[PDB]
Amino acid sequence: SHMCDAFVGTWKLVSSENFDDYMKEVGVGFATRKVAGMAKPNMIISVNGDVITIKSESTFKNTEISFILGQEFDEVTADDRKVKSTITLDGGVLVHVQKWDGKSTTIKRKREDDKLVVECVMKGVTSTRVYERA
Ligand SMILES: O=C(O)CCn1nnc(-c2cc(Cl)cc(Cl)c2)n1
Repeated sequence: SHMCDAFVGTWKLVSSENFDDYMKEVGVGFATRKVAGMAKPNMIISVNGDVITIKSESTFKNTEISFILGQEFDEVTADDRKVKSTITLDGGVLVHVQKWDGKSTTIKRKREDDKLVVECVMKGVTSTRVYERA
């Protein structure tokens, strides 16, 4: 109850740093990187009971995940990886781990001031994506 209150809402991407390099490290191909990197998605976060839903709506590829914290699920990513995901809350940060093909990437979502800051890590490469309220 009230676990993700400050995440709930509709958010719009306003800045990105190092996302191309993050995608390269993940293994995303050229054409997907170029088109995906243009997108300015809206991220829509909602909670109903124990179920959290995160939607991403963009000109590249709409996605939607629903999950319970700590409970692994199947996810098809925007770049079409078939991953096994687990999302937990760690000290007020949503921590999303994706596993596929013996690889792993972690996406952290945090509230900072009036922004939602998304940090994506693959090995030594980090990308920071900043969202504001839509
Ligand atoms: O939500 C955000 O801004 C960042 C979290 N995030 N959402 N989508 C992706 C993504 C998309 C593509 Cl096409 C490739 C790869 Cl490796 C990751 N990462």
